[PDB]
This record gives sequence, structure tokens and C-alpha cells, in this order.
Amino acid sequence: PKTVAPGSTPASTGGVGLGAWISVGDASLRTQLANGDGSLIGIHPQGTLNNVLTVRTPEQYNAVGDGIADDTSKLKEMLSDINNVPETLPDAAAVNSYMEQVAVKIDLTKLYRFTETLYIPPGVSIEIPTSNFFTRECKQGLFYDPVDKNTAAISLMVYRKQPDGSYKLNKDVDYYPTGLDIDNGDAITCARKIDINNLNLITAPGVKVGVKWIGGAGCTTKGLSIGENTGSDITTARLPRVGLLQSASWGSIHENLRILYKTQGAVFIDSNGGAAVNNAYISRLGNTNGELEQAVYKPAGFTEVGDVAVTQFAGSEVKFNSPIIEQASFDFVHAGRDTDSYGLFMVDKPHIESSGGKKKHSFYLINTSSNVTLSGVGLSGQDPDLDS
Amino acid sequence: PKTVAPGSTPASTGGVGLGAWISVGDASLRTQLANGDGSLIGIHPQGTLNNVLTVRTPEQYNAVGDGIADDTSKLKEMLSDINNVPETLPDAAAVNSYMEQVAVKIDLTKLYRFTETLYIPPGVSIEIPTSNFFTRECKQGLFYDPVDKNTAAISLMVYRKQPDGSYKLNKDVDYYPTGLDIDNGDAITCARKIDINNLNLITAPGVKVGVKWIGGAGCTTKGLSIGENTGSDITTARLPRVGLLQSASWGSIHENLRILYKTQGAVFIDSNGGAAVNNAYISRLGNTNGELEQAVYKPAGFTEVGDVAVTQFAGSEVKFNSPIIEQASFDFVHAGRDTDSYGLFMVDKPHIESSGGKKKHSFYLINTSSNVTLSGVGLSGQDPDLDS
Repeated sequence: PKTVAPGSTPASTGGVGLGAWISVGDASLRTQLANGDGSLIGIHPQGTLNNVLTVRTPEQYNAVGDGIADDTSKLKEMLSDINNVPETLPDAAAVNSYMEQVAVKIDLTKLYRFTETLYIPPGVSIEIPTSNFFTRECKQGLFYDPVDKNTAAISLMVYRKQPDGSYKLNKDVDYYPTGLDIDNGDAITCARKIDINNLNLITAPGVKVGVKWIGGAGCTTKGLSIGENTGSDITTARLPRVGLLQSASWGSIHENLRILYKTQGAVFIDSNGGAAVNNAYISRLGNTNGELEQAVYKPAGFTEVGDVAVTQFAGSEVKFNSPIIEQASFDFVHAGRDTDSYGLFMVDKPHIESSGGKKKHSFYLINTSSNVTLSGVGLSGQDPDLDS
Repeated sequence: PKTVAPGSTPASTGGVGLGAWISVGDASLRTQLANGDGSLIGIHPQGTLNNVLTVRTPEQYNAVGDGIADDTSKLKEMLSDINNVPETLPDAAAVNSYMEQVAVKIDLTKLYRFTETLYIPPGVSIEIPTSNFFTRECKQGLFYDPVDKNTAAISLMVYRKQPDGSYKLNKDVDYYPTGLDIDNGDAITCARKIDINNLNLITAPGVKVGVKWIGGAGCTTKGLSIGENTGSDITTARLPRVGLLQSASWGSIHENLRILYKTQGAVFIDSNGGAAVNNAYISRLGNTNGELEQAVYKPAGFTEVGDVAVTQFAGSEVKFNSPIIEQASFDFVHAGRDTDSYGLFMVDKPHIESSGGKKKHSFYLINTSSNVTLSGVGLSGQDPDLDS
């Protein structure tokens, strides 16, 4: 005989399974199926449902997905269930351990409004069926809508050494690690085994940075699409002032990156050795008042006013293959490293265009060398004296 | 007490759920499972089955998938359930709205015979596990087998203005939009957010065009494989006369495109700014009687007879990276724009080969400039006077 004390549960008096408690009847079956993992469902050629379910979705966490409800806590929980990295770690060993976890794929099929910077932990693959392209109304992806706009929508994880030798997660929007920081231990990257395939990211107007791709060595992207082609008034368009900011990401590849921006499209700083940006399509949403934008992250030597599609400095030497750059005051601003002019400016066959032939310069090169191959597409501005 | 009138249903008497009707018993459970969406099946770490099923398949619509039965209506129903765009629309706002719908991924794992031109609507991602490569018998993908062979197997959507001011979906095999048409309002593309991975397309012998990539700006492809290596005799091989016809597709990227053709491999016309074709493998199925093939879509300046692997004109300037071209009379025929010779012919390291060294010309350049990088692979024809 089996004695069951008052206040017992099947889980606390032997568990459910052979030799212990066995579910019997329809009510039990319903609950067993409702709270299971799919192991009760057989599949072909063999095995069970749980054997083949490997992707995660925000819907598993009850995200509304209408771009209205604040789905922040659900997105964080989904991410946490994959790799939950504490914001303060004791030492280098602890932070590095988080890059050694199981990687999981996430599928985003609706629109998720969020209001705090999302930090992607290592071991995360994100996918959406197709990438946005000058899309008028984003229907799938992420919509950053914070109170504090002096922030980034998405950011990779980089830990900064504290006075006591401990490491805290970086949460400063303007911060980016340098090759020096990584070398001398002041910064430790916690960004690896991260893959993006078609992520659409829109932001409330005025958000400072779309994506902070910091410390993402070896991390890859395909079809990353930033910003919404909301309408003619860029002042109210759902796109960030700065699309992407990247540093310490050697060996990182961005394939067919799409960026709609207001102030700066993409910025690459410091160590990005061997990184490539192929077939990028980076455009300001029209060039109305573009000449009045003030670059946010730029080398000291660049003091001109005007929006910049691609900015690179401090020794960064990303390879730009066949980029398409539209409606920019400055297509490219590139400065070599201050010390020795290191950092080759490399652009192969840029497709440069601007409505009404409005432009200041295509290649604003500072203290540097370059190899550029033109493809018969381009122009110089309307000012007969200063544009070239 | 609850009174239920004769002829009632749970729906007509309060509905199902808390405080209303609750299903009970095995018979109810079986029907609930059969007619539900998987919401009764819990999955890990939390949530239910319906939360992670996002991919569509023709089997959901009971397609036979044997390459024999006509699966046309079922393929069309699947595409329609994703984005049902009317063949006739009121105005530009109307046609443009259909590019703002949720995108859905489709997985094709069997072989589907169809008999009418399939029109892919915006917001569709097509996937097949692997791509064909000179395969003799196509086991997965689409098989176009129409009564009227003077048609296309697959086409993107482009709307043409009518005299009354309304727009109708183009169904003309020869039509292709130009920059003018787009600027005039005479044509409005309805092809955005389209992604193809490993699609295998085979067609009945005599079919004019394999794929009409018209207006596919920003649309992408990887492993798109056209034509079957049926047998030695090309007159009965299951491949189209013209593999791919493309226009108004600026920023589109075709990665590892594979085309087995009879008359022309790929044709690029008009605006294709910034578009790229990487690692394409284009080949006629043997050069037998190739010199007799008459190009269908070509510039006025090209009057020679012979099959052409790649044809480009009217200002199109697609970047061809490492293409592999085989068994063609003419590897590339390229014409600069009529008015000003615009449109650079760019080919980097083409791998050109042909059986028995049969060939007329590799680069047939008309009113144009070009930048070509040879990789030590090539040849010139057997005619000691005319071949170069």
C-alpha cells in the first residue's frame, strides 16, 4: 500500500512516471499534454515532438506582438532562458564562461515594442522570414520606444573592469571598447556566437543608436535592417539618429545590411581587423536638411557639419564591398590611426546617389591611405567651390 | 440553472471558456486536438505548440508532391493565405499597401508540378533543404508544365497602369518594367520582402522564361537553381529557353545562382543599380547547335546568332563576381545605355569553358566601358578569323 499524507502533491510523493504516479483519465491527459514538452506526441520517422522543437519565440512568453503593448520583460525572459548573464561578475574567468554556453535560435514573426536597451547574450541566433527594405510600416521585428532616447535599442555585451577588480556590464550608450582596453583587461567582451538573419529594428524618432555591435568578434549578420521609411518628414520617422556603432569586432561579417538613418548610418571604430560589410544599402531618409546634421561619433579631425553614411576611425579598416549609399552629405568619413596613419580605407565599387545632386563629399579622408575602385556611379555637389 | 434551446450549439449559447461552456471527455479532446492549432500541447521551456509553428508547406493544403499531379491550385492557395493581392487595383496607394504585410516562410520538401505562371506576392521566403547542381532528376522544387509554352514559370508582381487610371497585374511574358515606367507611374512594382533559398525550378521543354525577377528591388536569392540536366539531348531537356529575366531590381543579390539553359541564361535590363550576382554557375546543356540559338531579349546592337549565357543592356550594371560560364556561344553580351554609354560591364575572375573549344566571343561589348579581371581561365573559338 501507498500512504499519502494530507497536503501532498504527486510531484512531492514520488513524481509522475513508471514505478510512481501514473496519469489516468481525460482530465489528467489534458493537463499532462498542456504542461508537457511534447514527449507524449510521436513523430516520423521516429522519436517524439520534443526531439525536433528547437526554436524559441516571444509568443512562448505571451508577447502581444502588436508593436503597442510593452513586450520588454517577455523579450528579456526569452533571452534569459537562453543565456542569463549577470550584470556584475567577479573576474575574467566568470565573464568568459558565458561565451561557452549552448546556442539557441529565436524566430521573430510579429512586432515587439520594447522600452529598455536589449542586451544580446552570447549563443543567440535571431531570424525573421524576410528583411525590410525601405518598408513603410514595420510588421515584424523590434520597435524600441524608450522614455530616455539617449540610449541604444540593441547592444552586445562588453564588461568593464571596476576599481575592485570586478566586472560590470557596460550600459553607457557612448561607450565602445578599444583594442587597448581588451589587451590590458580594462574591458572583456562577452559577445560571441551571435548570428542575425533578417532582424528588422525600428526605433522611436530621436533614439540615439540603433545597434551597438561592440566586441562582436566573429559575430555575423545577414539582412539586418534598421529604421522605418515612415514618411517624408524624417523628424518623425521611426529610425535612429545613428544606425550602427561598431568596435572590437574583428572577423565580423555584415551581409546585405540595410540602414535608414537620420544623422549617421554606420560607424566603425578601433579594432575591426578582417571585418567585412558586403552589399550594404545605407541611406538617409531623404536629403532634406541633411547638410545640417551633426555627426555624433566621429574622429577629432572631422569638424564639418552634415550627415555621414559611413564613418570609420581609430585604426578600423573594415572592407566595404559594393555598398549602395544614398542621400548622404558625406558618403564616407575615414581617418587613419592618429599615431601612424594605420587603417586602409577600402571601398570596392560604391553605388553612390543623391536626389537633386545634393552632396558635400564622397570620400572625406583624414591622415590615411585608401584603395577605391569606382563603378561609373557618382557625383559631386552643387557648390561650385567646396564640393568634391 | 442554464436553459439550452432546441437547435443550439455551444457557440450560440454563451461560447466556450471560463464562466461558459467547458469541453469534457475523450471525444471532445479528440475533436479539439484535430480542429485546433496546437494550443493544447505545451512545449519547453514554456508556452504551447502553436507559439512555435511558423513555416508553411504545400502538404498543409494536400498537394500531392509527385511531379505528376497538377498542384497549381494548392500552391496558389498557400501563397494566397500569406498575401492575397488582387489582380486589379484602384490606385498606387492600393498596390503599395500589399508590400506592408507580414512575411511568411515556405518550405518545399517534395516536387510540385504546376501549369500556370506562379506570381510570388511580397512577404514570402521560399526554402528547400539543398540546391540542385546539374541534377538529372529533380526530386524537390517546382516543375512548370503549361499548355502555353510562350510563358514564364515564375514571376514577381508588377502593376501596369490602365487607360482608366487603375492598375492590373502584368501577365505578359515579355513585359519588364523600366526606370521610366516606374517614374511615369505607368508601372508600380509590388515585389518587396521576397527571399529565396535553394529553390529548384525545372520546366517543360520549350518554356520561354524560367524566372521573371521584375521589380525585385532589395529581393535576394541564394542557391536558386533553374533547369534540369535531363539528358544529352537539349531539345527535350526540362529547362527553359531563357532562364532568368531581370529588370528594376536595384540592390537585389543573387548568391550562387545556378542556371541550365537552351537559348539565354540570364538577362539584365535597365535599372539594376547596385545589384550583384555572385558565384553564378550558368551553362547551356552542351554546345550542340548552340550557334543557332537566337537571343530573345537583347539590345538592338546585338544581331549575331548564338546562345548567350549573360545578356545585359539599357543601363543595367550588375556586378558579376566569380561567375562560372560553360558551353556558350557568347559568354557575355553587354550594351551601354544608348544615350550616354552608361552602365559599366563588371566581371571579376570569370571561369569560362566550352567543350571542343566551341565559342564565338567571351565579351561582346557594345557602346560601353568595362573592367574585367581574368583568372587565367578562358579560350577563343575554333574560327581562326572571326572568333576572339
